[PDB]
Amino acid sequence: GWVRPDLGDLSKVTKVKTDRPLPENPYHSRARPEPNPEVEGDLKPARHGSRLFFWTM
Amino acid sequence: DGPEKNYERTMAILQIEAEKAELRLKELEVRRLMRARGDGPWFHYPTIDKELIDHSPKATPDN
Repeated sequence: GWVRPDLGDLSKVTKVKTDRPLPENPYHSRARPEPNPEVEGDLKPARHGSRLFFWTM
Repeated sequence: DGPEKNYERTMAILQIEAEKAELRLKELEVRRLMRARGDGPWFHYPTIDKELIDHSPKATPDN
């Protein structure tokens, strides 16, 4: 009763039912470094301007 | 100009200059820490962007 699969059939992506648990860290990754603290707030004009030497703006 | 005007105009000038002087000292201290520790917006040198990585299944399994 064996029916030869049609052209294209064996290259299909199929789904598998498995009792195996899904690996959680298959790469064995370490904990990633914490990101840099994030600058936030309202943008205000620079206090007293450029403050470059004698310039007042 | 009367003395009161010059005197209190001087205080306004001194307040601004002292405030700028403090900020100049603070900026040099902040730059020193940011460059030494790399934990701030400044001296943030690029690293490879991780969105370039392809995560789809590969031709072979061990990767």
